[PDB]
Amino acid sequence: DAEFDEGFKVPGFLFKKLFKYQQTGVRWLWELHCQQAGGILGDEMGLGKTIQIIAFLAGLSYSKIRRFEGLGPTVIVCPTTVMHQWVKEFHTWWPPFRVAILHETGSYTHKKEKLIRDVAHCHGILITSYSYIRLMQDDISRYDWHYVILDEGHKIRNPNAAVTLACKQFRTPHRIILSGSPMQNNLRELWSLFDFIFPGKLGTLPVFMEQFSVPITMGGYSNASPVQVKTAYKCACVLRDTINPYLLRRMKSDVKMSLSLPDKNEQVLFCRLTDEQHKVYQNFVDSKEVYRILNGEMQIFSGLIALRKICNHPDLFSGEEDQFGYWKRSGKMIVVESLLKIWHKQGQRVLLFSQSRQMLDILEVFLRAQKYTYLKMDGTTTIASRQPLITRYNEDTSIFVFLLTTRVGGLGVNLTGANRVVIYDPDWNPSTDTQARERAWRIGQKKQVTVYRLLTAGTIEEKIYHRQIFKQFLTNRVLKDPKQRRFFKSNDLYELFTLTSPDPLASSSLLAKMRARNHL
Amino acid sequence: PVPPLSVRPAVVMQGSARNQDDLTHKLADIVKINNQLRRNEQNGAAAHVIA
DNA sequence: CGCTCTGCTCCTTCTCCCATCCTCTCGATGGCTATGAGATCAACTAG
DNA sequence: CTAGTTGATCTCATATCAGGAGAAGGAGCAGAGCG
Ligand SMILES: Nc1ncnc2c1ncn2[C@@H]1O[C@H](COP(=O)(O)OP(=O)(O)O)[C@@H](O)[C@H]1O
Ligand code: BEF
Ligand SMILES: [Mg+2]
Repeated sequence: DAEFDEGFKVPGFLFKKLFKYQQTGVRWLWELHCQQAGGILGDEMGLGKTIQIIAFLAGLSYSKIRRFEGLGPTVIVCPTTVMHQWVKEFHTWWPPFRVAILHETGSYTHKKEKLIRDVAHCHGILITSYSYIRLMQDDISRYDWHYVILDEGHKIRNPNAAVTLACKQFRTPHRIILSGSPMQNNLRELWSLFDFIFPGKLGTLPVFMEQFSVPITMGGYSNASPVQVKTAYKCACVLRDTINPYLLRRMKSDVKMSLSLPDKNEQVLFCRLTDEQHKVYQNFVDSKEVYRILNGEMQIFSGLIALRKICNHPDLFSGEEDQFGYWKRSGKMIVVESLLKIWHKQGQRVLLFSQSRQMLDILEVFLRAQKYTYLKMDGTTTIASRQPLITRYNEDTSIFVFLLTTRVGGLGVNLTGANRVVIYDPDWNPSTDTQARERAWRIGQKKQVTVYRLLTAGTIEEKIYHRQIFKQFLTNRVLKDPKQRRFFKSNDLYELFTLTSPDPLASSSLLAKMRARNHL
Repeated sequence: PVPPLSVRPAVVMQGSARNQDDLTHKLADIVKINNQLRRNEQNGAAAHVIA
């Protein structure tokens, strides 16, 4: 057995299975337990956070540490697609646990409140969804749970969503968040996460915003003066120091050499609008509705959505071989058709992502127009069939492409049977696409992976790409280093309706640190 | 106190355009600025902005 | 002997009000405030 | 009983001159006691 500082042992076989960084993570979780703090397992997608959590919980039950003797009744809140993934991982890794699911699919077949009661009174692991946490907080919080692991806990990133207020009703100190992307659009999301794991560290959202968000952000705009850049660097250093004890975030570059992962490519293709797609886009930017948007008369969202549809495919105006969603009318589908042709002859399996359900239907009709065998999983596919679908795709290689929405098909699912992944359409949120692309290059991928991001050149999509590069830079300023290069590629303004087709410290280290911080 | 609909009836014009009362427009302004003030006190805002 | 406490006057706001009932025409009024993905669920529509 | 499809419902997330008349407050101030 492996033994840690006070009384915490993890079984020798369970421990031997882990990697060096995973056992570092099990350690870190248990210092969090000792200090009665929460934290964010921020190791990026695919590194294995389910295994660190399960190993730590198993060593918590196995060590019989002292209210609760060992492990108490814990709740794991996760996206609906991975509840059964969690159950599978628990049953293979630590079978002695009783792992219930709190869902319609579930396995119970009696009153759900009864399930919650029983798990509270027999110290099981209740795996529920964020929707259920919102809906049943009346029952989920009357039982003094021992851990409140939130998987993909960045669903707590809005401090005002009902799910957020619900998840912040657990009285327990041992709050954990699993999210390889615990910052997606801005620092308010980081505050919300840290307000769940440790309410006070970052202050009230007033203080956090004024002290960190306005400074750290205002030093990333292209036009930022040097003084304000230096203020942003200082504030980023302070924020990283403050959140260092409670974030554990390992990347696939400090581990990759120790993990035997295959190579990775991240190409970004700049597709070209077709003449008819260009004509629709030109007539929409020239339309009066856009003019009303630019004057503040009408909401920007309508025009943004229209432009995104146009770059996805002209399904606005549905133009035989002229049925709805014909691939040749969109440049990105021309690129996708060529890529699928080459990859099919290369005997390879592809992972085709899309933000939109309608576009996913168009791509399904397109794939069936080809002879390609496919598999589809969007938010409409019943949850009870999602993990079988994933298992099917991973097991038998006759299935070529896997059609996924980034919201259900991203986010914690293991699809290493896939080898190629193309993100058909960008998202405003960078992390949606980060997780979608990380669905393939995970522990278990035995083949070289390349990710293709399709953007229509000179369209709204390039602007969304610029927005999410800016957001990613703001995120990297406070996750990997505070010395980030200012985003200079654009000013990120409301002229994204234009079509531009191309062609003891001894008081001296302490004082020295103070003079440093203040001189900045 | 926001009055009921009888005190501020939404009269339908010749077509389908429902015209709202002056009280309803004013209550719309009041609710707009009230929500705006609620978020500005809850999230980042300067003291002079709240004022 | 210097402070207080009147209380008188002049000005200044400030606010309220301005007959009853009746007929007709004429012009303006627009107000518009999205979208979609996911989850939940309950009812059929089959098995 | 068992899935599966289909609406409805709800959560969440994406972005930059020809008034008048009276009533109340305030201010300047003259003056009387009086400490
Ligand atoms: N130490 C390990 N030994 C064997 N398999 C592992 C190990 N760590 C992770 N895995 C596998 O890697 C896969 C991806 O890990 P997962 O926990 O889904 O990633 P994430 O950290 O994004 O949740 C899982 O299916 C898991 O079985
Ligand atoms: F964050 Be996921 F589980 F890869
Ligand atoms: Mg996971």
